[PDB]
Amino acid sequence: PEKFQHILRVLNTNIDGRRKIAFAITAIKGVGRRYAHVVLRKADIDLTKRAGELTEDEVERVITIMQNPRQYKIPDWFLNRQKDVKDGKYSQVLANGLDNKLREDLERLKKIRAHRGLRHFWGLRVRGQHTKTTGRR
Amino acid sequence: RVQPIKLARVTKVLGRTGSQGQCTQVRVEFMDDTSRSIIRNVKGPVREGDVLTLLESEREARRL
Amino acid sequence: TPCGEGSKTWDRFQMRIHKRLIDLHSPSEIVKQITSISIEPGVEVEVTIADA
Amino acid sequence: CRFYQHKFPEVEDVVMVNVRSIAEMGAYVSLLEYNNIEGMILLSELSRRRIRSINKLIRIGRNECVVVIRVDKEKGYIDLSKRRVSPEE
Amino acid sequence: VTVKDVNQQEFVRALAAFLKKSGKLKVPEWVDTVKLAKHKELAPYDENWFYTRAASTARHLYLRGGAGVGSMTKIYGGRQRNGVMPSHFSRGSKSVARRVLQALEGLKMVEKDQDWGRKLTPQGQRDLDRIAGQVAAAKKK
Amino acid sequence: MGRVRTKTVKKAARVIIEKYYTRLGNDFHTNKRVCEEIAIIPSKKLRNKIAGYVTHLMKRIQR
Amino acid sequence: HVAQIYAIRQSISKALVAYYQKYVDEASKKEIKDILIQYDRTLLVADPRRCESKKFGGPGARARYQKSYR
Amino acid sequence: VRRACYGVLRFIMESGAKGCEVVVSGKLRGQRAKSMKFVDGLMIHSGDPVNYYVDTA
Amino acid sequence: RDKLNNLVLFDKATYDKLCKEVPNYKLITPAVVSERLKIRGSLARAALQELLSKGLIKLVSKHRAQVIYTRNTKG
Amino acid sequence: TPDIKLFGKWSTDDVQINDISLQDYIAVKEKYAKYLPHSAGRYAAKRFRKAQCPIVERLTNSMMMHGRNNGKKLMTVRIVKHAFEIIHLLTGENPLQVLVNAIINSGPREDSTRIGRAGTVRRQAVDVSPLRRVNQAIWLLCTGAREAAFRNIKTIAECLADELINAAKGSSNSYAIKKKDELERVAKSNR
RNA sequence: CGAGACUCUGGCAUGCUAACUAGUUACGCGACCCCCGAGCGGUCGGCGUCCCCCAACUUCUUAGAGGGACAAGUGGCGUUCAGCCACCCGAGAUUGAGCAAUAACAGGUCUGUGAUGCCCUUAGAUGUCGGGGCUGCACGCGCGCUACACUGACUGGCUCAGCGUGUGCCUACCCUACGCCGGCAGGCGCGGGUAACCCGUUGAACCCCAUUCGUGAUGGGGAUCGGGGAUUGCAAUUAUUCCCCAUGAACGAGGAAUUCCCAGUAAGUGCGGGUCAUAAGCUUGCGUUGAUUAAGUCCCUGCCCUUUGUACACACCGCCCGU
Repeated sequence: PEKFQHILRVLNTNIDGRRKIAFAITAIKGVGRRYAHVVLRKADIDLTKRAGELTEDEVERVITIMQNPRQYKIPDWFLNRQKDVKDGKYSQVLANGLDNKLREDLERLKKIRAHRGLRHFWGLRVRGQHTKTTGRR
Repeated sequence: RVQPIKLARVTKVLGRTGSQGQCTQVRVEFMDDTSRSIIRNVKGPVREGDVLTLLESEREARRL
Repeated sequence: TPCGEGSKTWDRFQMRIHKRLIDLHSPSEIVKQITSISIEPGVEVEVTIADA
Repeated sequence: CRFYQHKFPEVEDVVMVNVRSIAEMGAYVSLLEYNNIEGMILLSELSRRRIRSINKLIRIGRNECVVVIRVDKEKGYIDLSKRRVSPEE
Repeated sequence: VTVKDVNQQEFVRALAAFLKKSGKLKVPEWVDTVKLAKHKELAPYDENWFYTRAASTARHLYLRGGAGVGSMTKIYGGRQRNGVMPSHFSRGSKSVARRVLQALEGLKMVEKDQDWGRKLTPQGQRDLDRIAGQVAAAKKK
Repeated sequence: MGRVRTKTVKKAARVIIEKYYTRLGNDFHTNKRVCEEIAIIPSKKLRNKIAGYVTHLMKRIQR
Repeated sequence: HVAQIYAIRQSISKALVAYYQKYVDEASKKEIKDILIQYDRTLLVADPRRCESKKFGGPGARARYQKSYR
Repeated sequence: VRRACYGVLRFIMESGAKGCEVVVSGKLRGQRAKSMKFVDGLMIHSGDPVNYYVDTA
Repeated sequence: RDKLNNLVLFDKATYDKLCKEVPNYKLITPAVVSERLKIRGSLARAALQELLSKGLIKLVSKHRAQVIYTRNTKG
Repeated sequence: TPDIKLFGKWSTDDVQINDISLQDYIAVKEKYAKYLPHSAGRYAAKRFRKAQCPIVERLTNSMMMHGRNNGKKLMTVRIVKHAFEIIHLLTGENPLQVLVNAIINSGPREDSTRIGRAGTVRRQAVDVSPLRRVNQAIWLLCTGAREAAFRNIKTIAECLADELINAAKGSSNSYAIKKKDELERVAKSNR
């Protein structure tokens, strides 16, 4: 019966009680359920609680660990982009900046005219799998 | 219009009628009266000696 | 069915191979000798030097 | 709520029912004459003729003039007919 | 007694706590970010479970004539979600199970013996029985 | 309902009853063995149906 | 798990009776047989029911694939 | 066709047979198919004893 | 179908309401408490776990899926 | 134990059948008392067999319906045992007595069977067998409990308990009662 | 003649004969020995390994010969017959396959067939290698699969199986206990086993349990897409496949319509085998958890009985008329 602590920001979304902390965070892009769960474990925060619980302190501690993942022993395999294509590292991409890179890669392979690029642009299915009577109604 | 509820007990399962064969004729001893004994059709499976709760003897239930 | 139209009809054949062994203990040759003779067709019989 | 002082209709009261959805026996309609109280139409009596038609481009949001047969103030069920209608046009 | 006579759920919990008291479990440099098994759709709640697993493994080995990684992996294993295909059995993480076997061996709860893999140590036999007694008084369910 | 006797059973039964009247009993078990002695019947189910009907016949016959 | 429960119950009651039938006395075993058999649970007579064979042209034993018709 | 069938059928029956049947199938007389059955004796198709009792080629 | 949500913040007023409504209950489960208040269902549950260290509620089930509490001994 | 065979934490004693027409398909102690319901898992072996099965066992069986929940008796036994406890807190009493009352009040008397009459929609008023009245009642009540639980916080145990109590003495918040009143009303009418 | 009968499988044989590629019992039981409990303790009971016999057995396990079901016993009913109903014993006159006549069909197949007629082509191939497509999607259909959640999503934990199968093979090759490393995919070292010896005491999934979540498209759901790691192959581009993370769709119960189902059955649930260098959302069996319901009838439908009518006979999807 503790209100009191409420209204937390992770990146560009308002995070309040609704679900357990981990799930609450995943409003933003680049943070799945598994990502937010493992960040909280690293940051020594009980993740069973609500996001209308916990103060501003805990939030900042989460933000620092997510955006410096290697330097807090979140390994390279766990990352959304490994080695990347723009950047020679290994970067966790979050929020609006994921949308940027997705656009980049699709444009990139239209220039280079690679099969992935062309198919996606034309609206054909990028994977070689059937689209015979599927990929519509 | 209205009559009192009559308990009547299955004396003899007469056989089965119905177009699909899913209506069973029954003769029920009127229980209150041994003089009356009247034929009413039961929808369910009937085992002799079980008791119906007749709400009418109006609108006689009969072969079809 | 060759050429599959119609209905799904499946055929299942079995073949039931039967095995048995018998361990005799007694001396060397006269075992395998007296046993393996007097039979020729259609039932395999193997006499094995195995077991000490 | 409703404009009327009484909370329920009576026997052979002409009402207007909003057909919300068709399901099983007929339709669990809402009497709009008296608040939004639940009632039902068909199974036995409602139809006056059969011609094997009852809609084509008659979609939804529509409404039937009906008359009250049986009303259960306590139980909240109102058995309704449209077959009864003649001066209730 | 065998360990089976006493409450199984209470046994593993009591033994797991006894392991914590010992002060070592030779813990991995993983289990803080892990996938774990592929039967999991969410990363582990805590890093506590390693003790519980160790207790469980010790109990399982006590039953058998000796066993290694394979036995633990099937028990912890369950149904694996294959996406939009049928769910089917699999065996998950082998690094953790191997690590648990090594760690228990280090404490001398279990040791290598005949019939392959680790079988119980008399040191472990004594430990398991002491917590078995505590459990035996507590309930039977 | 099902498994009403066939002609093959009844014919054999008539045969046996006429020519072995004094030997035959009224008990299934003993008659079943008597049918082994006085005939060659290539199945036990068939022999049982024969034996069976022959007891039923003997019971009627001895009235 | 359930299969085993039913089996064990049958074997334990049968066990007791079996022991008393050859060694102790008939009246004890008979008393046990009376008490059980009345409400009944088939603990001294075998259950016939074992799996029925699957036959082709269906996904189940008696279940059969959907047909399609114009 | 009939002469050939009758001679072989009669000879096989004469050797000792409970019965026998000879079938000639295929086309004759251009573009229509025909079958003929030339049967004598007893023949079964019933259950498992058919496999045992009758030899076919 | 349906759309229904409850407050997912642990609140002041609803805890107080709970303990001072206590003669109403004789059956208490998470779901009941949740419906009768606006407390979550999860935080229904948890409020009960707190409440049980008054001992205005007594455990009579302890099942994994959901728990059943009594109010006092029997009411 | 052999003196009286109780339920697994409730009594089979003081269970009264409040109707004289529904007898011999309502039982719980007229031979058929059990700590744990289970006969042999067949009930379709004979037409005789249904009489053997008491109302309690029939209620557990009817519950497991809708594909995922099919063929899970162990889950249902746990849910049902919990449900009895929920009934006991809510009304005191014996939960089995509440169950029996609920069946009697939910069971219809007259219903209707189809009869031809010009091709117009008319039906013949008929009474139905007490076996049918019990079978239909148990169906209605299980379906009611499941229906509520589906998109609501309350579990099957709680909704089943609520469904029985409302039917036991009328409240008009029980599905089974509402359906029965429709069936009997329609029966009276007709041709 | 078909079907019945018959055969094969499933169930009833603490009777019969056997078992060291199988186990069980039963001591004496001692040791690893824990005291968990009793006993002061020796000792007794105990999941497993180990002690093993000139032990005993076939109960579980195996497969051979044997018996048991015939409506037998009894009671009602019926031409007192054929048969029917109940009752006992109990596998009950309640299992599932295998089995096909007379005759039809322009059913399918020349691409299973060095079976085959005629025709085409044939050194310029329609006889072989290099490359691509079958995998392209504004849309219609079918069998499925995954779903719509709380008998569930989630995190620990408990725990019981069966049918079958394997390398050392006549054009290509295994299952893996066990050691180590890696979240994982996977990598790497051994040893046994053509096998009830070894994989595999097949300790599988459902199930059971203490939580978390709280009915909210929510974490139900895993669509689509992006980045990366590996495995298979000489070759994966048009993801062969597998894994790791992120991106996190419709769908919250399905209209017109329509399939299948009576008991270990429907439904839930895993497993083994086949295809195979790699590749299962497939199919064939198998065990597990396991209902509600007719318990009947000919209404619709289909098929099969007499009678009757027919301008029908390539047989009503026929015929058959006038403008």
